[PDB]
Amino acid sequence: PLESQYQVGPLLGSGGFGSVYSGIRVSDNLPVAIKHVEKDRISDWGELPNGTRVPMEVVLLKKVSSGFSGVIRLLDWFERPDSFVLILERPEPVQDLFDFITERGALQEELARSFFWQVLEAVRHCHNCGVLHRDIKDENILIDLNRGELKLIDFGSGALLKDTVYTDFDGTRVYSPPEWIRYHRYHGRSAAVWSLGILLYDMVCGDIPFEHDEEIIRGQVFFRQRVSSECQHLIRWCLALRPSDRPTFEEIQNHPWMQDVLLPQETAEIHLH
Ligand SMILES: Nc1ncc(-c2ccc3n[nH]c(-c4cnc5ccccc5c4)c3c2)s1
Repeated sequence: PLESQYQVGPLLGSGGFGSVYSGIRVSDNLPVAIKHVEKDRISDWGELPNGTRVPMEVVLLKKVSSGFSGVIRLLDWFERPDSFVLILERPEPVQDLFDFITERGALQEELARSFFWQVLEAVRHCHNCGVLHRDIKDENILIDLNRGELKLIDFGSGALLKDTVYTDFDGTRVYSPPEWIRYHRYHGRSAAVWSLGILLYDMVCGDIPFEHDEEIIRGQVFFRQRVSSECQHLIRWCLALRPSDRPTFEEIQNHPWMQDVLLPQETAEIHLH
């Protein structure tokens, strides 16, 4: 079933997310990525319309799979005796945002604006479709270098979006908000906005702002690179200590620092080609 349809290539990487291989769809040569997840490592299960018991990750990906290219598309999946296999699209050439920032150091504001805008559009898309990622960070964002388009990956820490409190969290700690650190409680939207502030700081400073719990709780942001005041203000706003003081997605995208964003294609021509 999986054997003849996909020709398997090298290992792209592995972690809490599982093991992901480069691959090619045999019928039409399409570039793909092939992700294996062991059943024993999955603590979070869900259910399709079908009533079939799958990993929540699969539920979340199917709910967001549509014309929109800001989220990695699930092309197919398969169950095996001890694992699930996911076939995802693979842009070529591609690089993850963590590697891209490591190579360049801090990004120019114009490039950070375009990237961040695209992450925002993509997270809004997820929220629209009832999905909360819960692990927004540079390693979970791929750059299609030709088109200048970003894609969210790794929905393995995600959840159905809801308006009531969350008391579980298995995403990345240094991107998690102070209310989680202190009370093991958070709400979806406001926690997401906090991770987005961490991500934006990361883009423009070349590194995340907080390491330890106490830095997160104190929430004092020091800028290690030259960053415009508008951007500093947006960042500080997203990282407000009280959840209710954080901006909505609308307020972020109406922020003065976010005006006049480049198109993705313009972004590739100026900064990636
Ligand atoms: N940790 C991960 N979970 C899913 C991942 C994933 C999913 C779909 C992908 N399409 N293309 C890639 C990918 C990612 N990183 C690369 C790094 C170098 C070269 C090619 C790459 C392709 C995907 C990775 S990575």
